[PDB]
Amino acid sequence: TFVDPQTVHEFAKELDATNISIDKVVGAGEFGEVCSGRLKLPSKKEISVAIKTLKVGYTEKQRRDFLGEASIMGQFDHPNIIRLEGVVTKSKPVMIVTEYMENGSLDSFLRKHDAQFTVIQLVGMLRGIASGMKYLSDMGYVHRDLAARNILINSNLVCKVSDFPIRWTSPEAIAYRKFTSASDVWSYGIVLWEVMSYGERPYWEMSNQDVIKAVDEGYRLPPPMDCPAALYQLMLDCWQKDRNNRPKFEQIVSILDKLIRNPGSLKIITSASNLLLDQS
Repeated sequence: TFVDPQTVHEFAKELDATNISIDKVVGAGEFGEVCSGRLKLPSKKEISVAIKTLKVGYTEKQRRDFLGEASIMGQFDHPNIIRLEGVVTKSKPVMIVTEYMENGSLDSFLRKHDAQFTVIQLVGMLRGIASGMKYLSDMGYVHRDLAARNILINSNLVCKVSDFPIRWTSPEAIAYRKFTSASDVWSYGIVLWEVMSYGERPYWEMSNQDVIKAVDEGYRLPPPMDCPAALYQLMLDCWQKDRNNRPKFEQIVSILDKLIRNPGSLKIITSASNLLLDQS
């Protein structure tokens, strides 16, 4: 079980800054700089890491919000959830040190590689995301921000949930803030569409009020080009109006595992921009 958060040290290792080196500055983040480098582990193994710093002259609120990420992330230990290596708090600048992901955010990665992956490669990405979400939901953590931009992808194309948004949010969560693991399943359906669309923006740049109204009226994102029927159906299932009729994450993982085991199933393409009205 996830526990809602002073204890950053309850779930985060305090790292010795001697063991951290910076190789590359990526740019600015919400609370300070973002960079990458190397971490020397207690066993003397050396790994690549992502590093974020808290800006000089931070407010106490900024410090709390910054470190709050680690207090959440550190509760999880799963191959499809970004790993927290630790924090530095006993010297400044304060740091959060996480798993290095060579290929960055999934949406931008896919946009650089439009139509260049096999369907089985895409399904493997999606299965990893679903597995991470099955663990988060098993822990009782509702992410609320599940989107391809918040998924990171490593050198071997393994996708991992990060970031601990009307277009990604379920209708009931928009309507009255009803956030549950089933609203995360809705978001997963949007991620599925993003992946099969190679990082197209969900609902493009439709007015937010129109995204809200169209979805409420039963309109859904259309099938991505050459989308397997099984995967478009899975999107529609994730986008059921009744949250109780959406699949659970365990079911999503099983569905994708079956498609991986029977790749011929992916050859059935949906029959075959604008939204489609979906009555069931």
